[PDB]
Amino acid sequence: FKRAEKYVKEYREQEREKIRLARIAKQQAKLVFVIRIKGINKIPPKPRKILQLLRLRQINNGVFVKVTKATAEMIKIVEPWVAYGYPNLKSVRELIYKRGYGKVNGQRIPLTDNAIIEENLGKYGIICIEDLIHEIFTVGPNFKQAANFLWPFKLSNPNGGFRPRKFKHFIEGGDLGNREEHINALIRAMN
Amino acid sequence: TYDPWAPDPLKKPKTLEQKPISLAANGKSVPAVPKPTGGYSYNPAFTDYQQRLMEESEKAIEAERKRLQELELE
Amino acid sequence: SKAAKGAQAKKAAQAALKGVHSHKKTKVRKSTTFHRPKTLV
Amino acid sequence: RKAPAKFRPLDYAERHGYIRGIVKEIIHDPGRGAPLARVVFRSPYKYKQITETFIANEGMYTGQFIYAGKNAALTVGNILPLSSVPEGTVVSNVEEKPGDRGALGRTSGNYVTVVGHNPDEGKTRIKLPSGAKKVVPSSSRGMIGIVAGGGRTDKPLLKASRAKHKFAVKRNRWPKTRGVAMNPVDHPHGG
Amino acid sequence: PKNPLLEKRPRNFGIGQDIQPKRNLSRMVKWPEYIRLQRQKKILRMRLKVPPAIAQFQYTLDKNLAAQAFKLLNKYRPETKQEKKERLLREATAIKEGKKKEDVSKKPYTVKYGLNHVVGLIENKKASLVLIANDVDPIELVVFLPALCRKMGIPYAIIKGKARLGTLVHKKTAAVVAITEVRSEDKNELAKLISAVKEGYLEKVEDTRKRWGGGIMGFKAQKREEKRKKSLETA
Amino acid sequence: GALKYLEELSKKKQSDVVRFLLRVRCWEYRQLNVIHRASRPSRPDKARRLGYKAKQGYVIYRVRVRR
Amino acid sequence: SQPGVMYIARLPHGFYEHELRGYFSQFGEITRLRVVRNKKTGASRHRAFIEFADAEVADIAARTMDKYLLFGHILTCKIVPPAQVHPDLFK
Amino acid sequence: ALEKKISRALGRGDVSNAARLERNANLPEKTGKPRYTLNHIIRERYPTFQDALRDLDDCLSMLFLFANLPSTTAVPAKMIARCERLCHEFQHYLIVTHSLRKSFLSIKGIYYQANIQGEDILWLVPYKFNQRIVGDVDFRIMGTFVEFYMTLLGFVNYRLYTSIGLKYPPKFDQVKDDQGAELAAFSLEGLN
RNA sequence: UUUUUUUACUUAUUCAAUGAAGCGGGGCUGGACUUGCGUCCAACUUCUGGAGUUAAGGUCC
Repeated sequence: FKRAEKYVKEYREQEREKIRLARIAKQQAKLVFVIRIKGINKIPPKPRKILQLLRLRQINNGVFVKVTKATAEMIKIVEPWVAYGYPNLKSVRELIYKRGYGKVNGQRIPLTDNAIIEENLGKYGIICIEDLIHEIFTVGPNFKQAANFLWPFKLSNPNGGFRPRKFKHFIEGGDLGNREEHINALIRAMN
Repeated sequence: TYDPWAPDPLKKPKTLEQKPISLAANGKSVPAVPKPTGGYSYNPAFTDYQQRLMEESEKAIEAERKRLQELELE
Repeated sequence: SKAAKGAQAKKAAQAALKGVHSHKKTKVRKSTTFHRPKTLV
Repeated sequence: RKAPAKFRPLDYAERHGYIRGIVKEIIHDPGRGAPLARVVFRSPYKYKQITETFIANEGMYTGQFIYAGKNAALTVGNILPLSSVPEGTVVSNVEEKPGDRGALGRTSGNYVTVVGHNPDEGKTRIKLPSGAKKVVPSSSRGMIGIVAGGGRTDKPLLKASRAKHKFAVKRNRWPKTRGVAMNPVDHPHGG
Repeated sequence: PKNPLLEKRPRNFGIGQDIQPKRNLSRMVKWPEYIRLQRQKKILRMRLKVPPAIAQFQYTLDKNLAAQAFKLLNKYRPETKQEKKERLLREATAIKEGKKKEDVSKKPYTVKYGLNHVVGLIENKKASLVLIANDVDPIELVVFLPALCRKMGIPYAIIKGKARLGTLVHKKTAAVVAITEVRSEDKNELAKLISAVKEGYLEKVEDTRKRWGGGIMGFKAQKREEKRKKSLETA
Repeated sequence: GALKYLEELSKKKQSDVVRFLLRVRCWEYRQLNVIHRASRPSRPDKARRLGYKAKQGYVIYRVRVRR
Repeated sequence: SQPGVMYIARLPHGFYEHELRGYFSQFGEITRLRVVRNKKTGASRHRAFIEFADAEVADIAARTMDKYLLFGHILTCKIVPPAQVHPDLFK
Repeated sequence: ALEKKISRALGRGDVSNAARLERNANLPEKTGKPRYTLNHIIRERYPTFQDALRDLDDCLSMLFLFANLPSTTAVPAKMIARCERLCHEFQHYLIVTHSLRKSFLSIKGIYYQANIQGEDILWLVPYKFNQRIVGDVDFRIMGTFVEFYMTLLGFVNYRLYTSIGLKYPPKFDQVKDDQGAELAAFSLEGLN
């Protein structure tokens, strides 16, 4: 059963999202880490499509994004469903070394050796995990290829270890906008 | 701080001082980290590599022979 | 059916007025004997 | 004496079908003029089998199968509710109420005769050994036949010792002193 | 392909056949005496005729109105020990610098609770809304309270959970709570809740509160009476 | 507070509500043991005027005697 | 059999045609629904008529939803009698 | 019992009381340390520092393995960071005392042999790659082993630093650590 | 509104039995009558002084 208050709340959420998206559309290179968090249950088609291209379907999925004008517009569009910021070298290194998976043959392959990187990105001069880290962190010419090779990171929920807060989501919605260097606390807690 | 090495049973029982069971066939205590031989090197000598290759090859031959024998019996 | 429509209306009214937590689990007991439970000593 | 002479407790098997038992021993019960029969039934709820003690009807023998229940046949030794027998049938150990495991017609050579049935109110009219007429619920049980050991009282006891042997295990007051042989302080007949 | 040596051995659970399986026998469990007593107490209260002053406590707020009432009332929970200690520290500092405690402490707006306190508030008409728990034992403590609120013109509602009211007032249980005054940013919400209570509980229970309760038959007695009425109608 | 109302209501022992409560409580106390501990007084105003306090160290025991 | 018309008033901002249909389809099948709106601006006037196919289904929905406190509004849910139903109500 | 009290506070809606009682739980996800203190157990299980130095092979292999693992519920991320910190402190002691003797590059990892107070200590470190947590191991019992070994290595590090007259724990620079200093984020200076 | 009579009921009270095991009401199947489908009545073991207990199996993972 669905409540009438749920229906009214969903309409007001959609009207607020429509007003915000219309304002963004009327208004019209760094590295950011973006984590999908829980937000509004009903998502408009344009934020849904932006999550499609950003590979942020499941909760606690993390991706690396090069900051351009188009990507900044996409991030501003999907701000109510993401937590994003500037990752440091320790965060990038730990993410790639501990939760690093590549997409070869459409399959998820853990980065257990430099040979996978050599046969998947060796045409771009990337022959090792450290070359991949260098491309991601310095945002090189082949950042798109490196980030597309990297599978979205599956980050863990720290609340699962404690029984009284077992169902609680780690990142609560509401703190919109860039977290800047404070995304590294979330990455350190969840990685 | 705390710097160690410097009615409740304040002494441990000798059953605790008894050594643990070893699963090795000779009954002796296996080291926690065994000493690696030359055949396990990433760039090993030719003699050690050939010795390891010969041992694993004859083991594989024996295993496949036994497997085919049991398949024929079945 | 008319009875099915009436039952659906009753179910919707009950869910609106009292909620959706209508059911409860009870222990299956294969014996008629109740033992005092063992607690911490 | 080891056990009282009672029917099985009125359970589901006797209420709806029949359960078979086997007569193992026919034994002498001290203080009772009638023999007892040890009958073993199965437990319908566990692997162990149950030993019962019945008053033995005449014609019962060791190794004989007997049947207790609503759907049991009309044979000597079988235990049936009174609604399951026709008029004119004599029975032993007839329950006064369904479930008290036998009250009427228990001594040697005695029985209870089913005079009639009132099926509307579920009652049965029976004739007792004293000649009395009684009405019992039709679900009351009884064992088909006459209690064994009949004709016991025909033989004269002939001896004070035989009377003493009879009453020593029966606990009855023996010898009996007449009240007229007593003093006026001992008996109202005294003097 | 399956092994030909595997065999099906069905069991027959008819009378005189194989041993019965282990079924759920919870309906016939020999319960402990305290469980049996509390269940039979509930059943006896269902069986007897309940006078209307007790029977009116079977009508409570529904889920939506109870949730709205608690949504308002959770903004007005009383002071905790830590909050009171901090307030007393601020007042002590103000006294030390030579200012009154009312200079640094504002007027509080809390949920009024405690049975004698709330009864006095109702008698002096200071209470604007009264919520009475439906499960007070002994019931004589709150049996007169609907009549008192009706005589003094106070809106009241019977609500489920003295433990639920205890969560409001930082106790294990609370027999009754009352709202006298709220803040100006919640005056409209308080007026709307009072009007919702008046229109959706009191008018709906205006006639049922005067009726006798209980008098319900058991399952087997109900089936026996239905069979008897069917037999009488057929014959 | 409410204890004045409780005293006035306890005066009316032949009223319908008090008779119903007496009947159900008589059945319950007959089901319980001859002497048993009560968690709280069943007549709080009567206990309070006889000297009971809701303080650690005051207990209530219920007892039935053959009349 | 006979359809039943429910008149609902004091609607809050957000309880419009889609939400009303989705909510009351849980109670029963809805054949017609309309929200009283002004033609000048298109805004709702906090009133609606929902005619279900089934009369006591409509009665049950009205009795359930009457005096429901929803977003600071106390809903009004009455049953329009078949004698007083406008033949051009659901145009 | 404390977890029951926290559940009661959360169920009643006392968020401040729940947080205050949760501060007494000493959760590893918050502290980086084991939930239960094993300091008294360490002395009982190693009567002598020589016994501890003889168990250092298993201790160092386990901790150097777990410093490269992802965060789980058994071993949280702050625990893994503390394991890495202890391994770095031990490596700094080995550097300043020149106790490292042999190193080997095998097909399974890097073997290190050091000599501390006349005892030969050999431990195996994985290559820096993604490590596979397979289902054939009992990972939670491995986590309990990790808690014990991290408790042991803390005391061993303190004893060695005090023996060579250095303050313990060494100064740690979080800014350089977040920039990626690893071993370089430690500053070693003498005692008093 | 009350007094008498009988005439039902169950919840007080009383009795009995059991290891508190199959009660009450429906469903399925079969048989009878009935109206042209409602009742009631039945499911299950009877040549033999054997044996019967740790679920076989089916189907989704």
